[PDB]
Amino acid sequence: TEDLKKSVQALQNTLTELQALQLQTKQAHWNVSGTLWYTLHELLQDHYEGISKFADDVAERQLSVGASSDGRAITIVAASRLPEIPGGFLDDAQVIQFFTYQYETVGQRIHQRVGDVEKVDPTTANLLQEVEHIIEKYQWQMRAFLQNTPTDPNTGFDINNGKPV
Amino acid sequence: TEDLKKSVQALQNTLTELQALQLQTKQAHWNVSGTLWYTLHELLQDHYEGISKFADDVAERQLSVGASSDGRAITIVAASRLPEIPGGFLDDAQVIQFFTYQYETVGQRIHQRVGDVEKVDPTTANLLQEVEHIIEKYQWQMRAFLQNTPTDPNTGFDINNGKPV
Amino acid sequence: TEDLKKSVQALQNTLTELQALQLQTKQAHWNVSGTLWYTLHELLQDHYEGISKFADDVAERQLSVGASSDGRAITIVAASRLPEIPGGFLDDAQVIQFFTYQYETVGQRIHQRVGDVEKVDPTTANLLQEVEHIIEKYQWQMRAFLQNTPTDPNTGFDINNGKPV
Amino acid sequence: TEDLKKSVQALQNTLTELQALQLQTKQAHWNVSGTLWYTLHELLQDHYEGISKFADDVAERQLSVGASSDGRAITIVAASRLPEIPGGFLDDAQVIQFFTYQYETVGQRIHQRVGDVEKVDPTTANLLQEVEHIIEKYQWQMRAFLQNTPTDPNTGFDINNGKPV
Amino acid sequence: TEDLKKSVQALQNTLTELQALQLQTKQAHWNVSGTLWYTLHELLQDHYEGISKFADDVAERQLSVGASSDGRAITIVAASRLPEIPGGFLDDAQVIQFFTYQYETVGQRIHQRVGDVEKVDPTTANLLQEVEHIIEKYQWQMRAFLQNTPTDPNTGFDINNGKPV
Amino acid sequence: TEDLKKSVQALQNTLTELQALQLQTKQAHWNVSGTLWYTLHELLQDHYEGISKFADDVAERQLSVGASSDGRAITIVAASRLPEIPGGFLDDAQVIQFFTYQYETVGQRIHQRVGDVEKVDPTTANLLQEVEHIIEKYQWQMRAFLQNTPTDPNTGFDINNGKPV
Amino acid sequence: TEDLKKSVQALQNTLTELQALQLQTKQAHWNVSGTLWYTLHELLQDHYEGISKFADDVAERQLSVGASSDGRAITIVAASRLPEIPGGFLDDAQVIQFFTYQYETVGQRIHQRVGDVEKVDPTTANLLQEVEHIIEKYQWQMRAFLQNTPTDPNTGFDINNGKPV
Amino acid sequence: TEDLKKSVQALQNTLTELQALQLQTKQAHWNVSGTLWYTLHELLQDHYEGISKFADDVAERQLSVGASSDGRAITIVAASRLPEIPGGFLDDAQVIQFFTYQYETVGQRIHQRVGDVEKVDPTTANLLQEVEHIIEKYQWQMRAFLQNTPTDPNTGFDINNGKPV
Amino acid sequence: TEDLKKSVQALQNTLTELQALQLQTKQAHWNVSGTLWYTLHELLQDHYEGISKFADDVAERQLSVGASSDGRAITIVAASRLPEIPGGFLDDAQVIQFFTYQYETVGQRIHQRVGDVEKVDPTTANLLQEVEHIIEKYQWQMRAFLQNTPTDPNTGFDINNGKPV
Amino acid sequence: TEDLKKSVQALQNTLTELQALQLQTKQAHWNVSGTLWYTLHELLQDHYEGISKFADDVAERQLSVGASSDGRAITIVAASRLPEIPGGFLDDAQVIQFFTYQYETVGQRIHQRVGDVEKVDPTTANLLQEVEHIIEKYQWQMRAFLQNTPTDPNTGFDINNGKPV
Amino acid sequence: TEDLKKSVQALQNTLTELQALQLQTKQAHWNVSGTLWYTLHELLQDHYEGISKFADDVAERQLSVGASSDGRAITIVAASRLPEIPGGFLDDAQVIQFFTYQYETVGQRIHQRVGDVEKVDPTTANLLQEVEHIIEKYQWQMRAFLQNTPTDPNTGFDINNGKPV
Amino acid sequence: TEDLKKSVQALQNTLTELQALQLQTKQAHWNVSGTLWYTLHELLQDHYEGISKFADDVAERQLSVGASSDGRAITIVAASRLPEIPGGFLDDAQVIQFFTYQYETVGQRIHQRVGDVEKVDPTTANLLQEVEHIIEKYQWQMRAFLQNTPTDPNTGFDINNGKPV
Ligand SMILES: [Ca+2]
Ligand SMILES: [Ca+2]
Ligand SMILES: [Ca+2]
Ligand SMILES: [Ca+2]
Ligand SMILES: [Ca+2]
Ligand SMILES: [Ca+2]
Ligand SMILES: [Ca+2]
Ligand SMILES: [Ca+2]
Ligand SMILES: [Ca+2]
Ligand SMILES: [Ca+2]
Ligand SMILES: [Ca+2]
Ligand SMILES: [Ca+2]
Ligand SMILES: [Ca+2]
Ligand SMILES: [Ca+2]
Ligand SMILES: [Ca+2]
Ligand SMILES: [Ca+2]
Ligand SMILES: [Ca+2]
Ligand SMILES: [Ca+2]
Ligand SMILES: [Ca+2]
Ligand SMILES: [Ca+2]
Ligand SMILES: [Ca+2]
Ligand SMILES: [Ca+2]
Ligand SMILES: [Ca+2]
Ligand SMILES: [Ca+2]
Ligand SMILES: [Fe+3]
Ligand SMILES: [Fe+3]
Ligand SMILES: [Fe+3]
Ligand SMILES: [Fe+3]
Ligand SMILES: [Fe+3]
Ligand SMILES: [Fe+3]
Ligand SMILES: [Fe+3]
Ligand SMILES: [Fe+3]
Ligand SMILES: [Fe+3]
Ligand SMILES: [Fe+3]
Ligand SMILES: [Fe+3]
Ligand SMILES: [Fe+3]
Ligand SMILES: [Fe+3]
Ligand SMILES: [Fe+3]
Ligand SMILES: [Fe+3]
Ligand SMILES: [Fe+3]
Ligand SMILES: [Fe+3]
Ligand SMILES: [Fe+3]
Ligand SMILES: [Fe+3]
Ligand SMILES: [Fe+3]
Ligand SMILES: [Fe+3]
Ligand SMILES: [Fe+3]
Ligand SMILES: [Fe+3]
Ligand SMILES: [Fe+3]
Ligand SMILES: [Fe+3]
Ligand SMILES: [Fe+3]
Ligand SMILES: [Fe+3]
Ligand SMILES: [Fe+3]
Ligand SMILES: [Fe+3]
Ligand SMILES: [Fe+3]
Ligand SMILES: [Fe+3]
Ligand SMILES: [Fe+3]
Repeated sequence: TEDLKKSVQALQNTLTELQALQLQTKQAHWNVSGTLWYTLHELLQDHYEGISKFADDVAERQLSVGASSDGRAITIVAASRLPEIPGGFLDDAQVIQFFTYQYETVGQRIHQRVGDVEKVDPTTANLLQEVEHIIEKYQWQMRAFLQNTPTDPNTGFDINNGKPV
Repeated sequence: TEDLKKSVQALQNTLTELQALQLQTKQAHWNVSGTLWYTLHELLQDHYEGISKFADDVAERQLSVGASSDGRAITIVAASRLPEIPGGFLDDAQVIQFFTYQYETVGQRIHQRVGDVEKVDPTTANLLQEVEHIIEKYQWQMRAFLQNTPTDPNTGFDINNGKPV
Repeated sequence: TEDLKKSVQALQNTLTELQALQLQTKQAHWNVSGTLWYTLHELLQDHYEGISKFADDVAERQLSVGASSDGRAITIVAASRLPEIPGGFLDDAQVIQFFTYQYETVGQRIHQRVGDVEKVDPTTANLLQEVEHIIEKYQWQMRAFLQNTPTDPNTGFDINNGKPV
Repeated sequence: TEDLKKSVQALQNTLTELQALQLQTKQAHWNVSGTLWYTLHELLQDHYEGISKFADDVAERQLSVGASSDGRAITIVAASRLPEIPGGFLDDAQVIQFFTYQYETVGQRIHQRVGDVEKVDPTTANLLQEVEHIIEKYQWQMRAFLQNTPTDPNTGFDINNGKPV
Repeated sequence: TEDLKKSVQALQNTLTELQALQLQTKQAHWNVSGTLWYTLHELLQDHYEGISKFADDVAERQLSVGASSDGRAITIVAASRLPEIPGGFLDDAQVIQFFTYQYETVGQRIHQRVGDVEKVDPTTANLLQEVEHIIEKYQWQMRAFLQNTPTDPNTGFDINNGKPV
Repeated sequence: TEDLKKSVQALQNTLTELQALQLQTKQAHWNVSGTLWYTLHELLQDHYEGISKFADDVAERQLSVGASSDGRAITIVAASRLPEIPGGFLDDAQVIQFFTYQYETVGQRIHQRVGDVEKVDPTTANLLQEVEHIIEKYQWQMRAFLQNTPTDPNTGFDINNGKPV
Repeated sequence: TEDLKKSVQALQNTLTELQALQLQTKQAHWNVSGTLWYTLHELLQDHYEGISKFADDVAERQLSVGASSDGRAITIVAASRLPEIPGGFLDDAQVIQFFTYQYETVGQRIHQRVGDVEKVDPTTANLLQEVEHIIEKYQWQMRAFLQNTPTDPNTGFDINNGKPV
Repeated sequence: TEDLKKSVQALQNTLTELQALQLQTKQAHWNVSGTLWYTLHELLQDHYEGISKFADDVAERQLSVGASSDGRAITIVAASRLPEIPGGFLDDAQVIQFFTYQYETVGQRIHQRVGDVEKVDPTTANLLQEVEHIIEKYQWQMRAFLQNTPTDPNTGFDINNGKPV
Repeated sequence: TEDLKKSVQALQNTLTELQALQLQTKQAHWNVSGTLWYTLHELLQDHYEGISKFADDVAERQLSVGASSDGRAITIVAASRLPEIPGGFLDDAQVIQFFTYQYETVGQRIHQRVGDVEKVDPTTANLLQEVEHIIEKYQWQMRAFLQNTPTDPNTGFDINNGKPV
Repeated sequence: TEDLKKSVQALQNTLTELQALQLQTKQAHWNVSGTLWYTLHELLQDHYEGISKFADDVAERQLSVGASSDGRAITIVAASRLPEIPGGFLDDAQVIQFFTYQYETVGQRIHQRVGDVEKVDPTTANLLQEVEHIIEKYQWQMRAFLQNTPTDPNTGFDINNGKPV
Repeated sequence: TEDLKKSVQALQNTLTELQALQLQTKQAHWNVSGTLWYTLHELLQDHYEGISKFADDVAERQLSVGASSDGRAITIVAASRLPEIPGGFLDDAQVIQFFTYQYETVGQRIHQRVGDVEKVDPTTANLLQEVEHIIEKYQWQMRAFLQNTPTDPNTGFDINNGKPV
Repeated sequence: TEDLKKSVQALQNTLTELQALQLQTKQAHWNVSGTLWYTLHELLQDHYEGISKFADDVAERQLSVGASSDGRAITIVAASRLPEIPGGFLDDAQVIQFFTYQYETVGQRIHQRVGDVEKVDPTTANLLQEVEHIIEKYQWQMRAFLQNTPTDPNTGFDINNGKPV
């Protein structure tokens, strides 16, 4: 009977993480500030759209394997497992640092769910692989702002008041 | 100095209410069940899209009058003022009853914010009028399922196991 | 000289009937109530669009055969030949019953106009056949809500307060 | 209790006037004749589309504030308050004169409804302002054919058989 | 064996007439002059597109009933049966007069072909009815510039140097 | 040599099942009757389109691994393994019951084919997982009409003449 | 009472023939081989789309005149009246030969149904004429690959291993 | 008589300010230089499009209330009331500073015009509120590049040669 | 060093002339009056769009050859070389006369710039040829309203109060 | 005065050649037969569209330099200078041979017109270069069917009854 | 540490193979000759687009797992492992033979990479499965030109100068 | 005979340079890092698309003048004449510096080819002018990141670790 239970756990846990990212990307989209604010405003809206699409796919896969989906605000708050994004005006370097970490953590967790369910539910595993793909792409897109190169360490001093990020 | 403060209060309070409706319409979209489940699945997705558009407009009007916007999950939970939507599978008659009440309550509250800010911030008042317009349309769209007519009281007995809703 | 006169009579009579259906479908679209209100709201808007397209085609065919077209409100009222749709909130079962009858009556009348003009004006007859096609499709779409089947008479008791429609 | 009553009166009266304009613009579209017939055929179809959109918005605002909407042909005829458009072939100069007057009269009446309801129903007032905007634009578009200029009074003699319009 | 022969004759004769109209509408589109030049430039391009579509449909119906289609320039010139459009700059009133006559003549000829083939080839008759429909609409669109009305004979004096057309 | 043979068997068996569903969804689309007829008409057309897309993908994957694809009507009839849909007018409750069962059975069979071929042909397994995903979504969409909830068992009595489905 | 019976017979017989062509064109689309395989792959997909559209129109015309439509696989097999398309890889010359014959036979049969029903049901006759039009166009499109010309008999030897087709 | 005069003054003054912004945003779009040049190139083109749309709406509202609109270059130069944008290559930090100030000043002036005309011309007031909305959004979009945050003052030193902006 | 200088002079001079035409076409679009007002309203908006596109292309070609572009309002006023368009309501005949002259003058000037730069900067010459093409097309489109024909001198008396233009 | 005369001669001569190609490509499109009939049907429709676009551009450039354009059928026949395309069914190899020659001849003639007018009318020369570009591309597209390669002379024996083309 | 190393090796090796196919399909697209040149021109452009899409996806998956991507021309040349496509004009039969082999070889190599990485990186394995799917489809599309059938071996003699391919 | 030879040399040399830029822009798109990585990612994709379009146009112009086109990877490597882009992660300042130089060099070389061929092949010269236009625009778009202004030298210190670029 832990067939359905394992699939549900992986889908529901991924759903809540995506919804948390939905609210955080949108929050950063509105409030990000600094040299890169508009670049990140646009980039975060793209991430928001991709995350939102997969949140709907994950929720409906849960209904498809026969379980209701819990997307309520109390459930997002109850099932954090990750830091909250600060309120107020948000600096561009802070947004980059925040999602570099958040996307990496979410991607790692999905990666393990994939292995957990691939035996009993390869079609769910397939969907979670597609979520992992996009979250890891988004992680790269945040990582690349500070990626070291042969000619420049890209410390971020220029977007962080002269101090490395 | 309560110029900005009055506008911010009206915008932020509306923003949180819209985000609460975002999560509730999406929750009902996934989990609604019964004779009208597909009708409501489609209708709730339309509401979700309209609510989501105005949530972004409200948040950016707040940035435009010079204040950050708080769209975090903890803030949605902290600033409820309305019932939560039940978890689990949701009956069509329950969804109709829930949003008939929720949209009416949200619309009434926006209606009062409009009067509060129209003197100091008519452009914000204009945006909140547009939000009120759509929320009240959505209220009608839920109300109409049970609207009494000369030939039929439309008690809802047929979607509520033989009992009036 | 009754060449033009026969064509004009068939086109003008069809034009007025289409315009009457335009106003009735739109009236039902706004005011329909009950379990099927949203289903019928959507369906009636589709009918409205198809009826409106053919009303313009019929009027311009009348101009093309050399006669002015009378689409005035007084002419719609003067040339009824069919019941009026009730005012006020309209029950879903009442809307279905109303258009099941109205579309059947309009279709039968167009069907006879086709035979009347096919000899002297086959191109007008061709247009009226296309109108008959769509009106008869719409009749089916209303009829199907109450169509008897081997497993269920579909009396409509569920959308008509427990009583067969 | 005259809250709803004042809003309903303003919405319903505007709805009937828009529907009257719907039928008149379409009638003029089919039957207009003369040098400017095609120019006006195209222009009147644009007006028809804008008027039709606002007729639906007005009717659904009426449902949104809790009242049924009366869009029946008998109601258009009963609630005239304006001249009827002539039947038969219509001269271009006659169409221009007719709508120059009709749009001005309708716009003035909406303008007063706006003031009547802005206190109790600013969101309805907002919609009626948008209707007033388009009707007054359309009035200009008809007025401009005969607008006096420094170099030419534009009497219309050229579209009215040598006589000023 | 005169089954195919009757269909071919009707299709080929219609094809050549459409191709003649193709070249004449395009010629008038480029060279028309006067007050209505731009109105007619646009209108004639619309006619050109509709005529061109039916020319392809007629030619392929001929291939479908098993005969090659002759759309060569020498065949258009050889099979005139109608006046040629003048070269040089063309006055707006001259273009209106020309196509009022040409479309009427072409429409009458198609009308008779329809009756000739409807017994042996109703599907070809159906296509020729659709051609007749559009040609007669185009005739109206040219006729309407000079259509007499109760208030104005619309003699065309204003587009023809003070003289009735 | 049973590499190709195992892949072919899984692809061909899935192809025939999809084609059977193609014809059954289309049959139900035309003939469904009752309160939910239009809801199901629309929903079944969506299913038809998704099933049709995957039928083409499955057939071309079979050609891609080097085998011809058998999509003939005799093969659909020969390779049933599932009930036939009744002829005649079909009740809405009967359609829901029929596809709830059919989609579940087809999904289970695809699920096992996935495991059978994932070792020798993971790319075919990947395609069959995508088919399983959509069939299981469609199963949910039919299941949800009768899904039990805390407030309502949703027996279907209202769409099945007073009797539970 | 043989009014409905004659229309039903013509519509149902045409429906089954179209559905048979649906499956055969799709089968040929997947499996066709040789020099012209890709040309025919594309062409057959176009035919498939046109045939599929008319199959839906025919089925819904049957519902519109008040009869259920039988589109089940057993009915396609039971009501053959035409050869089956071979299974396995299909040569380009074989596909051309097959549909040249099949489309001609189907077109001839529809042609007679048109005459049978035109008196009692001209609107159905109109639809069947449109089906005949497209089937006869498709016949030409297959015929043209082997059409004799003054300079070349087009025997097909080049697509049929040196032997005339 | 100062009804029209007050509306005209508010519309014309807004029109000239929008046209001045049109030319300045386009000038900055072409000539902006530095780290943010491409970000601002894109952003300024978006502003240009929104400003251009409202310039046309304002001018046509002026025609709609019965007055000609003055959009000539001499009038833009004559009615400055704001600094001119420098010629030559423009630094990104200079563009941000320039429009942060310009949009704030224009927004404040429109805000007062709204109050001036809302009594006599609420529909004009409504349009000017929509202009104020977009100008204030654009002000935020320029302001955000230098917005102070808890972790970073965003002095702009990085886009202004090491010196705070 | 007069390589860049010759290209810059030709590009900048063309840019200013296009921007002057931008403002003049838009001014005429809003204020044109008389029989042809709507025809010219539409035509002038098309010209405005084409002129605006080439203004951006010319400005960016200037940046591409390494020089900043001066599109400021003071520069348009300073670099007139052509008459200003009158303010106030503008008669249709006056607009036609104005742009007939203005487009001819601008086209002639561009024509000479092309020859000046074709040796040192053929790619700039290529762009200026494309500008010349469109300006000369627009000149024709204004010229054609008064173009003499064999049957009618088209004096414009009908759009100019009985007097030749 | 031979400025205009040289431009007119080059434009008019090109216009007539394009119109001749219009009719010939369309004739070949309908009547082409053989193995490549459908390939050429599609390709010739693409050529037809490109040729038709440039025919309109050439004619309007003629109006733009101040001369009427002669696109009449008699002028196409009078100004041949090239062979006529045969009537009747046309073999694929014959169509390829025909346009290989025709496009080469037309391209060579345009090429010389370009040099003739480039001094006095570089903008016309620019347009004729664009026509030459497309005609020479089309020549390649016909040439390539018989282009010799290291491994195959591509004699065309397979599309020409065993004989080299 | 060979986690990343195994994924990188599989992604980079696939990337280089796709880029090699990009250049080869484009080369064949331009230079292919013979009876099938246009068929292959079109087909190869479709392959080019699909290959190009997956090349970008593979490169960005490499960035997503934390490694730079090497898409330089020297790397394509250095990492051949497959024959080069001949220069000069290319015969249709040669292109078919070339890609039949090349796509098969590339597909086999991707197939093995999938198994190599599926344990440590199932999301990368998922992407490589999608690449394998399209490459194997393209292989079929080239294979089908010479696929043996019961009625015809399809030796290719007709596209290869009388000799089997 | 050096007619074709001069055109071929100019086209082929331009083709190879464009293909080299294709691979370099795509390489920079994937691997660029630092503050401007996303700005350049987007900008480089736009350049890639424009370069790719002109590469196809240049190759097909070569086929149109009768010569095969060499777009093979070995030819790109053999015909360098320009530096290679570094492998590995690429800093934003390095990408800007690289393409500022590369686009300038390519543009200068095309500029000379234009003069070389304009006499014998003005249509090829026309195409190469269009390539020069876009390459020089792209050069500006890279140059502008470091363009000196009156208020800021834009040394790039902020994107290059504190050191001028
Ligand atoms: Ca770093
Ligand atoms: Ca910062
Ligand atoms: Ca009730
Ligand atoms: Ca229920
Ligand atoms: Ca019943
Ligand atoms: Ca009811
Ligand atoms: Ca006047
Ligand atoms: Ca008149
Ligand atoms: Ca008259
Ligand atoms: Ca005239
Ligand atoms: Ca149940
Ligand atoms: Ca039922
Ligand atoms: Ca033959
Ligand atoms: Ca063969
Ligand atoms: Ca700051
Ligand atoms: Ca700077
Ligand atoms: Ca004149
Ligand atoms: Ca005038
Ligand atoms: Ca050869
Ligand atoms: Ca042949
Ligand atoms: Ca073979
Ligand atoms: Ca060959
Ligand atoms: Ca610098
Ligand atoms: Ca850097
Ligand atoms: Fe959903
Ligand atoms: Fe999988
Ligand atoms: Fe936003
Ligand atoms: Fe307001
Ligand atoms: Fe508003
Ligand atoms: Fe508004
Ligand atoms: Fe119309
Ligand atoms: Fe007919
Ligand atoms: Fe018909
Ligand atoms: Fe028809
Ligand atoms: Fe509506
Ligand atoms: Fe308001
Ligand atoms: Fe065609
Ligand atoms: Fe018929
Ligand atoms: Fe397919
Ligand atoms: Fe997989
Ligand atoms: Fe259907
Ligand atoms: Fe008929
Ligand atoms: Fe405008
Ligand atoms: Fe307002
Ligand atoms: Fe630009
Ligand atoms: Fe040039
Ligand atoms: Fe044109
Ligand atoms: Fe040139
Ligand atoms: Fe050019
Ligand atoms: Fe060009
Ligand atoms: Fe990319
Ligand atoms: Fe997988
Ligand atoms: Fe997958
Ligand atoms: Fe997938
Ligand atoms: Fe290409
Ligand atoms: Fe040139």
